[PDB]
Amino acid sequence: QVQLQQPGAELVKPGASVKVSCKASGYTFTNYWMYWVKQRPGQGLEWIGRIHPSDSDTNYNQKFKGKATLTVDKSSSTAYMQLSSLTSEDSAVYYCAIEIYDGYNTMDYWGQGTSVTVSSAKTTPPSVYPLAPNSMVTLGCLVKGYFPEPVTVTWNSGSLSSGVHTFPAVLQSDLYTLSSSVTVPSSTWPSQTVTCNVAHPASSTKVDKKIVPR
Amino acid sequence: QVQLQQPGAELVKPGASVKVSCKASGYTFTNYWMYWVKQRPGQGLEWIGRIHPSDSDTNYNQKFKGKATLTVDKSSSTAYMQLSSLTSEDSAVYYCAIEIYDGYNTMDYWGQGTSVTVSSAKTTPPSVYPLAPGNSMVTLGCLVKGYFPEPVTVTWNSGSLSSGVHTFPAVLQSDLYTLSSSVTVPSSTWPSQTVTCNVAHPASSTKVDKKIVP
Amino acid sequence: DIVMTQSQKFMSTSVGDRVSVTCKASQNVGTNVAWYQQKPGQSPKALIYSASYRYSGVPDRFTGSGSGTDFTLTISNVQSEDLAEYFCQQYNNYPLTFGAGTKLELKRADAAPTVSIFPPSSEQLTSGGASVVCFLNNFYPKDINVKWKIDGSERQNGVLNSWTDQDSKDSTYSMSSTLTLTKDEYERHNSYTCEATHKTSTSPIVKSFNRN
Amino acid sequence: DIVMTQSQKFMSTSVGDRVSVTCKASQNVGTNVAWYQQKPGQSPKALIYSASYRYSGVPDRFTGSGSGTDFTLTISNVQSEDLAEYFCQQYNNYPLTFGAGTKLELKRADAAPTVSIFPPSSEQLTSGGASVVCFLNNFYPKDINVKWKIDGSERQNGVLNSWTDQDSKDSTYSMSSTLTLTKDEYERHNSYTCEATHKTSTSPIVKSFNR
Repeated sequence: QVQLQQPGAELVKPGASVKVSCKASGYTFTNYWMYWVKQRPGQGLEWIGRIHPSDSDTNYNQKFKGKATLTVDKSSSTAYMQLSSLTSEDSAVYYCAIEIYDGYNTMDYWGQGTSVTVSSAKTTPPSVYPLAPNSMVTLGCLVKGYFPEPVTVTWNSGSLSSGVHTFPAVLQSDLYTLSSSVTVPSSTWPSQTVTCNVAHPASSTKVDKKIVPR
Repeated sequence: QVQLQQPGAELVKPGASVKVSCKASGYTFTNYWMYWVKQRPGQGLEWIGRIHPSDSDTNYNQKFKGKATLTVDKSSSTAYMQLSSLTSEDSAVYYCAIEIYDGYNTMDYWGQGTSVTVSSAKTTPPSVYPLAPGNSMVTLGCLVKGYFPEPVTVTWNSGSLSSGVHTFPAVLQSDLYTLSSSVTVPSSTWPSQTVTCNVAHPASSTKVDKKIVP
Repeated sequence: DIVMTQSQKFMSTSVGDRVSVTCKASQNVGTNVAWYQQKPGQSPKALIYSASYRYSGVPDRFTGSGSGTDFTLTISNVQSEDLAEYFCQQYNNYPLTFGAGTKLELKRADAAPTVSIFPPSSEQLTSGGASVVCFLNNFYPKDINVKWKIDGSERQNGVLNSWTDQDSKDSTYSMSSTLTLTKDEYERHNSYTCEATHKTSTSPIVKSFNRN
Repeated sequence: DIVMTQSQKFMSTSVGDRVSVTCKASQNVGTNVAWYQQKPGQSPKALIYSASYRYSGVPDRFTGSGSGTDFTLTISNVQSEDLAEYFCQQYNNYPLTFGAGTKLELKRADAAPTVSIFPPSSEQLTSGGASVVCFLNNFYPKDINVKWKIDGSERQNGVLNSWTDQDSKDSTYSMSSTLTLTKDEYERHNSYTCEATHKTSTSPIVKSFNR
């Protein structure tokens, strides 16, 4: 299966450099243009450039002419986008994408996107807290005080999806905080275990917090 | 002498097609490759293709495979380039060029370049207005206003006055170009001798000689 | 640089009906225009290429039309799953440029919010902090006002509010409000109230707890 | 296709000095590399072929070196007439690809602008329009500010400016500022003024005319 693998987040100090990777698998790496797209927090999509891994032919956007440098490594089937002299404007999610036409259909494949955050602050893993309290009962999960973005939240390893509201993260006093609620039948909780699964890739953190009645 | 004659400008509607000509004289037309180069305003050079007039053998660049079609008319020693379905991306200057090695030296020969402007606006000849002052030196001027499309050639005294001249690039406003040109001459020259601003707009078959009268 | 100007920042319809979004190009691009759909928290998804041709897996409800400068993306039988921001793009001229994006909205009947309050967990109290969380789920319209009261006194600081986008299931909105105090302040008071003012009721919805 | 990257977009030097522009190829092109020069408003002129051989008529001040991937064009005894854009091109593999180009910039001492103002001509006034023109010639550096006043009040709408490239004789810059109004508007007021502000300016250069 065709796959484009990107790291979740990269924290880079102002003025330094970062190199975002895009590992491709499942197809012939040298057959399709590799596109890159920037999306600032809450903004639109911006085209950075494209590179053909066969001969490293590139087409750059003039706005990112000196900023972004696209390379490939064919021994690993990995594409790389290097950003230099980072500023706060360069803090965004960076996607790699390809388009494949096999002679029958045209499919698009996108990486998950790398959240590059340019800041002098250090990484802070989140503090995960259980939110414990008719026919239905609402539970919750408080993911407090982490840096930088992003974090992912699931319930019971993804088995509990309906009735879930995951609220966007808000920056407040240099740290991010989000929450997530889940509403289940009154016979599910507290009879069965309800687990909030939090992942923070920037700090290599995975916390499973049970919603214990107490 | 070896010459390549291209027309000055070509105004073309979006979606239509044009054939840029390159008339060769002074050499054997069928002995040298005829190259074609596209240059968009402000940007650099890109190679379209080449054609050998002896047997019309062609070498196209993929970007212009379905866009540019190269032909030759051996009865007139003229090379043609056909552009189809014109968009704004094709609005540029197009050069024809050859390189001659005679066994002793290597010389390049270029046409003047045909400015292809793909737009829906109409041709408009320029209004040539004089700029006369109301010291040992005196500055005169010439206003070339409201023409379309590019370009216009501005000279002073049919080219006899070339020192102290500043011809400013045209600025586009509401699909009409306007430029100016200044010239500084001794006070013993003007107004005692005639100073004439010669403006040529080949797109409208316009040649206006405007004298600077005190 | 070619500019792609989407006329509307938001387009509104009801479930089952149809919407359309227009995109204006500064210069002619022929038919080399694409459309993208981006749901919250996801990578973009290509819907249309060559102005009118669909990518594999895109339903026929998504229809693109237009040539030259005026392009249109139409979505028929709009469902709550289609809630996203939609972008146009030109790949006729370099640099490739996107539109600003149009977010789809869905009209629906009013809905009163379900409000739930949660005292600070014992885990957080060991850290010296104390956060009271108030969930306001599945209401419409999105406009809502939340006040925090401590023993009757309103606290409009140390509050962190977050709104979800329109729900992909019932087109409602949800809110999370978190009041954070130190553990000392938390133990210096007893009554903690979350007050919600919504259009659906002239009286505020009140969820409270007494630390006692 | 092969990429021919010219790292520097500009190259600063002084007259008589020697400048070097580099061009790196993405793949091995051996010595099948050419260098071109394009002066403003002119067709490109071929300078070097086979990475190091000059076209007929090219002065010996232009030398080229490099084999494989790294190539360099060197201009010795740089002239003010050498102001142009310089492209590298590979012809070892098709399609032929050009570099992005490098613009030669010349350094020099500062120079104040010579400012001349011109009222709308009688010929243009019979057309219904009115354009006031101010020339700011032979100044350096290129940054400059122009402010239009109508009866002592600043006017911003209807002003179109245009800058020349570095002069091929003294390496200075020039700019023209044109204020275009209707004939009725031009006759509703009396005093017209263009104010030039430059690095050399200890006070603005004010040139005015009274209708």
